[PDB]
Amino acid sequence: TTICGLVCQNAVILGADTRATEGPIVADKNCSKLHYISKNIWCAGAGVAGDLEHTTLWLQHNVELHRLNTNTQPRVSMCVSRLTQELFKYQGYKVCAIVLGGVDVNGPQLYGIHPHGSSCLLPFTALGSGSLNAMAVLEAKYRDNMTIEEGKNLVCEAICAGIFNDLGSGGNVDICVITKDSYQHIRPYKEPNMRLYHLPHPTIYPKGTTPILSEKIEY
Amino acid sequence: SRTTTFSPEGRLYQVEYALEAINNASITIGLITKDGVILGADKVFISKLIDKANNYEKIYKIDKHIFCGVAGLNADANILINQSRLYAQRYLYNYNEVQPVSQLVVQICDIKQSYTQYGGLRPYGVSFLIGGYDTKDGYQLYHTDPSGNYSGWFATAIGTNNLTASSVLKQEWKNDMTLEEGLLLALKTLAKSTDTEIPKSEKIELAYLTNKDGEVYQKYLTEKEIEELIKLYTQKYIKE
Amino acid sequence: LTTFSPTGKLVQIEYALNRVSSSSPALGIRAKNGVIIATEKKSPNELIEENSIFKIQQISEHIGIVYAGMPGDFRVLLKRARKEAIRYSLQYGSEILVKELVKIIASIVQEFTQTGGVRPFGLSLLICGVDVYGYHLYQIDPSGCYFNWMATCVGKDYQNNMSFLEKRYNKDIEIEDAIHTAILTLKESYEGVLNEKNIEIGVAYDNKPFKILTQNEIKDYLIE
Amino acid sequence: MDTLIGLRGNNFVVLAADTYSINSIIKLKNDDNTKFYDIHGNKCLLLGGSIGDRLQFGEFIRKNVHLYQYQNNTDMFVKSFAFFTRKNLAYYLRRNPFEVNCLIAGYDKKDGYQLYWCDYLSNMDSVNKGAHGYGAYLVSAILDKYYHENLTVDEALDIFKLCFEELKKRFLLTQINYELRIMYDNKVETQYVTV
Amino acid sequence: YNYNGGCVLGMSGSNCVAIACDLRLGANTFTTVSTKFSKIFKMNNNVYVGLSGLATDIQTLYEILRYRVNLYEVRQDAEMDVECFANMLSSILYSNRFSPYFVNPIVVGFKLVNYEPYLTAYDLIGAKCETRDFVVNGVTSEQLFGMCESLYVKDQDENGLFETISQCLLSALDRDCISGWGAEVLVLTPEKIIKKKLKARMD
Amino acid sequence: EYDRGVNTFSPEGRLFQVEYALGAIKLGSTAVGICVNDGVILASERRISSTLIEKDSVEKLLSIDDHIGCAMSGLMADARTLIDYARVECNHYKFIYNENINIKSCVELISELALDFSRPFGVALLIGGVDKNGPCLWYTEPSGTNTRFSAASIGSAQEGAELLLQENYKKDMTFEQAEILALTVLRQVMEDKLSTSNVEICAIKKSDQTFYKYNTDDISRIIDVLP
Amino acid sequence: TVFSPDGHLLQVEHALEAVKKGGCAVAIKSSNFAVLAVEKKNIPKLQNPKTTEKLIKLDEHNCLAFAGLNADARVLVNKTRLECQRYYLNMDEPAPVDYIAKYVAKVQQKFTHRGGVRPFGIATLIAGFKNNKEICIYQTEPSGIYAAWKAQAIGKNAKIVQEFLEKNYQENMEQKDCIFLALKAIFEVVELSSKNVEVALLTEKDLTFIEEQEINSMVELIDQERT
Amino acid sequence: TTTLAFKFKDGIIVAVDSRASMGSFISSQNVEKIIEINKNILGTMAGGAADCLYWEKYLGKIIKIYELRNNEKISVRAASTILSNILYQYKGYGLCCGIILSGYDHTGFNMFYVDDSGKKVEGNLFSCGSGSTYAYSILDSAYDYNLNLDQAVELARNAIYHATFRDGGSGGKVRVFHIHKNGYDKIIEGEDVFDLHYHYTNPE
Amino acid sequence: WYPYIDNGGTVIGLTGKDYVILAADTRLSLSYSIYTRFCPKISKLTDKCIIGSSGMQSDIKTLHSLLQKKIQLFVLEHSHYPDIHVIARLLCVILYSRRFFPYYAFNILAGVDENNKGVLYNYDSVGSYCEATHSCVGSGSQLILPILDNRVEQKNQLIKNTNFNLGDDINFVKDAITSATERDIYTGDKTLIYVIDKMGINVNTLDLKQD
Repeated sequence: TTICGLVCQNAVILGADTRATEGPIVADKNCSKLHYISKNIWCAGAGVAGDLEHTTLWLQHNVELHRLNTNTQPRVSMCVSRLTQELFKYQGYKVCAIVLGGVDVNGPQLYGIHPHGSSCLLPFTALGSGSLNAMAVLEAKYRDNMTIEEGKNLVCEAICAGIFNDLGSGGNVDICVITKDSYQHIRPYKEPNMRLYHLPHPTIYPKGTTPILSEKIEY
Repeated sequence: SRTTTFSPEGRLYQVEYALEAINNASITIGLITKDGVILGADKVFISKLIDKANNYEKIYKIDKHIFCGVAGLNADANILINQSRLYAQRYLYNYNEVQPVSQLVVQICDIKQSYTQYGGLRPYGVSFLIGGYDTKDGYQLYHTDPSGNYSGWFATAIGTNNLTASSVLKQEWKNDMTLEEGLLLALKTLAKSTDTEIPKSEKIELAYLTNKDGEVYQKYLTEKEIEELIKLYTQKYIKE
Repeated sequence: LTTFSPTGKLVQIEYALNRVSSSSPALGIRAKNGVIIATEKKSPNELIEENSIFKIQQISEHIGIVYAGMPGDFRVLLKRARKEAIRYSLQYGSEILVKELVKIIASIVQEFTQTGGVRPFGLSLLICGVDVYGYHLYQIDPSGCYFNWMATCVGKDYQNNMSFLEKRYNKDIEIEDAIHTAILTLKESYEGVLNEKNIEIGVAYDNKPFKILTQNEIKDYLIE
Repeated sequence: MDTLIGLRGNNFVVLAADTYSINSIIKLKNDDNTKFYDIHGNKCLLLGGSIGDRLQFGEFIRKNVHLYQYQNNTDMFVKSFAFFTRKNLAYYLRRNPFEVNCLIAGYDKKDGYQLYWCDYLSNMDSVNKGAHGYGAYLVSAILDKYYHENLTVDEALDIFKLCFEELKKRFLLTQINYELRIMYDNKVETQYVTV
Repeated sequence: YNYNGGCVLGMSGSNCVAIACDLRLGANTFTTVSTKFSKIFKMNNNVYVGLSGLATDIQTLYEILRYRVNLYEVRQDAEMDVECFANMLSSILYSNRFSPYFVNPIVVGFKLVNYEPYLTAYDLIGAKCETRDFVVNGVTSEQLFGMCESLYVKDQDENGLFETISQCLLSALDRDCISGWGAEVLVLTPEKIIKKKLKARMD
Repeated sequence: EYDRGVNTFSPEGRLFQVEYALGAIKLGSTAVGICVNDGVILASERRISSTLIEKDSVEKLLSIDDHIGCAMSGLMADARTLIDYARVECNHYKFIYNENINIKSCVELISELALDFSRPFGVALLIGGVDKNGPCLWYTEPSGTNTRFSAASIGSAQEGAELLLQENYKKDMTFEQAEILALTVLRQVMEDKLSTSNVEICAIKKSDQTFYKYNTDDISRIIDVLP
Repeated sequence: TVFSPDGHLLQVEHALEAVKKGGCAVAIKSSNFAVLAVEKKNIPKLQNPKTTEKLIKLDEHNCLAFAGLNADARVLVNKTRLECQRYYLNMDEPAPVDYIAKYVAKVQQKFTHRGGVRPFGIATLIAGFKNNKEICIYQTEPSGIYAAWKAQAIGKNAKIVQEFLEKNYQENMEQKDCIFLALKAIFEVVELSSKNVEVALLTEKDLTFIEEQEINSMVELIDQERT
Repeated sequence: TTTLAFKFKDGIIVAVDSRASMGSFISSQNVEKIIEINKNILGTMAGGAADCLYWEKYLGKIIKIYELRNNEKISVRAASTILSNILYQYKGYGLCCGIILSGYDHTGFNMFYVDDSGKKVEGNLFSCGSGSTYAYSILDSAYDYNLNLDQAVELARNAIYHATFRDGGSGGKVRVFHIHKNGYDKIIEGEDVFDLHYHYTNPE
Repeated sequence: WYPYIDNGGTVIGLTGKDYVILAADTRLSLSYSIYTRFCPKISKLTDKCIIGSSGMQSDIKTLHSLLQKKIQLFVLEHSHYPDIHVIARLLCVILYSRRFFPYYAFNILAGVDENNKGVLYNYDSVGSYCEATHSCVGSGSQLILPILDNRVEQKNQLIKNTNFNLGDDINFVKDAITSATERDIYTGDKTLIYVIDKMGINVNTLDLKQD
């Protein structure tokens, strides 16, 4: 669940892995941790995935409502200034490590919110279980004012470093660019090396020892 | 004055005007057959620019086996339907079974009775023919008023021109009525109430329950009533 | 406390209907590939900027609304309209249906009639938009009722304004062809003959998100 | 604790219970107690648990059903009665403990004789047999050996005599007295027997 | 909790989905009191929910979910698609955040002229685990994930899917002790539904 | 004419809504109570004109407690509400303090409930008892004026019984002295005969400190003395 | 609700007159039972059971036949049946008729004393059992007053039917004799239609109706008794 | 804290002790364990002293209201159902009490038992308190229900003496009240009973 | 934070025909160090009924002033000085008014109501009032109560000292409190022997062992 975030010369690139878990097993090999706050601002959070649902959808519509009240696009410091008002009252109830940021009237910001309520601006960060592995390769290859392609391979290596060097990670890696024009929901490096292919066994059709067949033909 | 005050005659004022306010509304017909209860309607036409094909505001749905034909203030009708749908569902949530209509009108006439007793608010200018099927006593057809004095029936014609349309059901109605014969029976009283001889078919709407052990409760399309309208031409179950 | 009357009709509601019968004309017409709406924007002078005062607002990415009465009430009902487009969007991840939305606003307007010490809404709404069951164009009455219209007007002198639509409307009209029959129902209906970018027109724009047509865009249709 | 043996036939429903009233871990306040909660509409509710909570819930659900049986002239359906008391138990769980165990039994023309089991929590389910308390661990098995279909009502009394006698021999607290609430053909007699 | 076990597994064939659940409602952990407690419900004619967990919430959440659906269902002539229904369960469970609703639901059904599989998982808090492939939740989710991993073809026939889900449940139920006897499988096609109750190990 | 509000005053310094109920208490059945040096004796009529009544369900002399008895007049439907309230606070007093409440402390609370500022209670009482300091008899009004009376009368015929007691009350009168006196004033203002059913006297003796309703048998020996 | 300048109540006397325009209902006490009677009307070939408009139950031993506003009885009965069962839950005894009547009278009184609430335009009569094996038919008015009776009648022109009942009311009667006395009260509905009178025989703490078969055997004898 | 109950052919003999302990120290010796709730119903405390003396006296407020609001004698069943329902509100509040109500209602000589959890159980031979199990054994050893008051009141003294000697909780003076058909009689204190001695040596 | 402490002290009650004797000690000892040697633990209410107590002073100055409020509110509403039977039932509900948080202060109610009738009410910290001819309450509860037990109730075969005059009995309470200061720690030095005769109360003091 390593989620990397950084800022390029004009946009912010996020990225994470699509593999949730329960502690000893794998939940699913594809669960897009990225989100859609609006057109010019995206979100990605770690921690418990249940509390992240009613913190993203709640923020998506509350920003959309505020976007329809005025006429301009929403600003990134308004939404972060609204989660803390709810996260403080749920200091031991709501727990989430959210990373979000997009283009607005100011530069491309990237805030990192803590479960207890702490939040501050950050030019590059990594949140999740294997966040330490993601921030490791990030601090060694982070130049200032890099191009979009210069940040695309960096966040790809930042997640790939958190894929092999961590247990609570895996699956594909999806990223997103949050430029002022539009967004991108690309899924590069979907590990197609294929070390070994499976062999599904389609069982034959004799019967399965069924005593009752209450078939119904409702339209 | 207000609804809280009485009158020297013993009657009321706000609930008396509401009883007259529904007399200036479109008619609705109720009818219990030997197969299932059926209902009638009259779409008042303000103009020819309504949809006239997908919707109709005179017959609604309360539950999967209870349905009413409203008649009166169309605005205030939507509140009771939004209030009866909750009671028809809160009974399911509390007793895991369908709600009998005899226990529904009591639950809904009390919400009208509660307005004509306190609060200082105006009553509900609405009255409707609510019917359904139940395992306790078969098909039923009740009828509420703005005061709350509900009563069971076999056929009712509230709205405009009640006394004339109700008299049609005093003779032409029979104890044994099939579904197709009941529809033709309720089709004439729906047409002669508006002083016409044939419905324009871009008018009146009908509904019917006829529980086939699953309570199908099918409504009617503008093309399905054409066959019913054509059958009225040959076999005329006249005014009388 | 808007009680009854011996004739069997609300008197405060009938008085409220007179207010919408003397305001700017609002007009909506549905089509087979979208719905259009229009409003005669009575510009009093050049001081009022057009991008501030509007008659076409949005409820979601697919719902358009039109006002026809008390301008001070053009915002309170909008706030509860957008709030209901969010409360439905929080639970149900999909979009809010027009029939599900109009039945709530009709219930909100209704509660301002039976409550004691309140005043009914002095406006008539025109909710339109793309739905998964086709297109829709509803009209909300200050009494609380709603109609499933096809083409209607609610402003001043609509008894004869609807007469243009009763004779110049077909069941299968495209959205581009319905624009000129709507402009004709505004310019050729009454005064306001100097229609030069003084009419707000919203469209469903054939299942795309709700688009508020700009002044120069309407100018292409204003030449006829 | 106490045993609440219930068995549903095809045309009858019998209920069994202990007529002991355990006060503390030592003394018995009274023999031949009252655990059943007879309802007018051919329904025999039977609770099991702490005497204090076993009493109030038995009366909160009896008058609340007799009230419903009078607000409409009809009688409450047995399928609706079982899911109603389950809702009240689930309602009385997030606030108060209510350590009770119940067996809901009744009869209605729409579905025949029914029987419903429950728990301390709301675990309502239609069954054919089953018991409660600590005595259920020695009687829920004997019922499976003598549960042929189409049981006559007189057969179940011999099953309980083959069941109560086992409780007198292999249970920690040998319950001697027992109360039976037979519900054969719209009649609810009480053939309470000892041993 | 590990009390009153049960499991629910949803499969997604080519154009027909299927669900299965056990039926052994246990009083205590190691007890059996009933073998006729189905854990799948007909929420609609195109929506089938499968609940698993404590019985104090399986029946309670089903009564709440029916009351919320049936109320919403009559406000439109058409039925309720799974898209708007799956998002509802994530709201009911989150509204009951610091509430004891111990359930792990499974929502299957056609997404809609066309027909899509649409399977979805959930947790005790309400995380919408979207999955266009097989899905499972319950107390025996550990012995079902790997079980439905090496025995799952992408697109299968209507009858072929039933054999896959049959061996997927009969092998896992015989490996666990609390999720006992009974397997009311439920294969469903856009025009026909099939309710088969397998003959599992009665131990 | 100022009658809309309930709390409006008058230019002459007077109330209005309270004064309306002042005439409403002059329509109930007559009653009379005498406070003697040995106790308190009450009396009332029994308008049971229709013989179909049970004759015991309708009573004019209820009991506030076992030591305080009282009469009623005016609105009988509202008189029971004040008596039910007095039966609570007097009994609530016994739960707090072990001694019986004093009438001076009880009539002051029965009058404060007639100060709802609903509507004022159109009822006048004749609360009497032997609580402490001998026996006392009080007479309340809807206006709240609590005047301790030695012998008063309330009812439709309270005017005639007023002057009769002024010409008959003596301080050294015992129970049997006033018992005949409690009936001679009833014999004057009565549209019937003082039988053994129309009169419902009861008294509170100072010895036992409790009230005892004089039944049909005991009143027959007192109504036949012919005052 | 306020007073009147002379002393009456315009909001109560109006409501008390509102019950006069309603179907008549007569009750009659006996030794160990109490048969009731009511006279209603229905439209022919429609409205099959009249949803049991009269003779409402409250418990296993407490019948109730109101008169007056048909729609205002539901709120009165539902606020009574709840109290009849709540008493059984707090005192573990089936509610006596003395408590129900004291509750129905307190319900109507709680509606006229308060402001902004329309009074219950309904006069009833409750027939049940006391704590001992006794039967006392009560009768409550919209003003709040209540009293037991041996026979009583309320509704349209209740004076002429209560006056007749005052003369030939015997002390103890037979089950059929007590019915004939109640069936001799068809002095309100002309021609004595069998489809109009409804009677119930409340006996041995178990209420039951009376079939129309034995009604015709008793309603036809009255026509052959006026000559 | 030993309490009794009999329910003979005549009234119900109620007998208690009067020792109010506190840990390992006797607080007093004159605590009246018999409270007259009404003229015909007399309760009996146990366990906590103030824990139920208030509620027993609180019942007197509710009972005296019904004796005046309905001018009739309330039943013992009604007086017992009140205490069982006003104790649920303080069920998990740490209170601890056991009351044995008894009296003469409209039918028979009813009797009830009321505890903290609400164990409203009627019967004929109740007993509650610390040294109550001993008294619940002497009675079952010799009980016949046809015992005349002259030979039955001695049983109440003997049932307490054998339950106040084998137990260290109860003690002090022994009270015994007999309910009549209209009121209740009285016998006040024994304080030292040598039912099995001749002044020779201590028994075991 | 435990909100229950014990300041220590004692109150001794005795009776007779027309006299009650209440005596206390004024040592307001804190946790383990004596703070002030003068803090009266008995306060008069009426002219014939006083009250003694021994718990923490937080629940004593409040309880004595709250009782003076509810007793002064009663005298000007009835114009009659309350007896002891009514004041005994008054503290029964005040102490039970805080059942969840009881007043950590046991009490003593002494006084005369009839012509003679020397009554003395004592109870625990929850509110179970019980009449008694003699009682002790406080830190020296377990040390003075058996001494007084050998004067009113008897165990001797010869019932010695049948008469009990106020003169000799006054010196007896001084003898008991002096016997408390030597064997108990919390027993104070300055004592207040309050004697309620038929006409009124006395403020007879005595200074004991300052130790």
